[PDB]
Amino acid sequence: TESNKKFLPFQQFGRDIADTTDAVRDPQTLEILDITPCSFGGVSVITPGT
Amino acid sequence: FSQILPDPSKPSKRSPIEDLLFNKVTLADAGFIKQYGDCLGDIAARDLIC
Repeated sequence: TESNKKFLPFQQFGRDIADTTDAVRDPQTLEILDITPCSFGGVSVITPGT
Repeated sequence: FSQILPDPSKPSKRSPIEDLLFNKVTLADAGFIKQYGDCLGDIAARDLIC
């Protein structure tokens, strides 16, 4: 997705706390792209006795 | 006994000593939860909570 961050002219990739890349620079233009995994969330089932 | 009974003037019926007790202790963050859409923007206040 899009991003609102700001890299220095030389820095290429953004690294987060877990040492996994989250901000990438385009190889052919000067823009920054954000990485976020596919939509996720825990599902819980509520039911009375079967 | 006006220093340990609830005060109806307060928004959430908390005794005056309880206010000092809550404010002295600091939590991990101002809010217990950080919802899915809360951490979309990388505000500087966003700590390791989300």
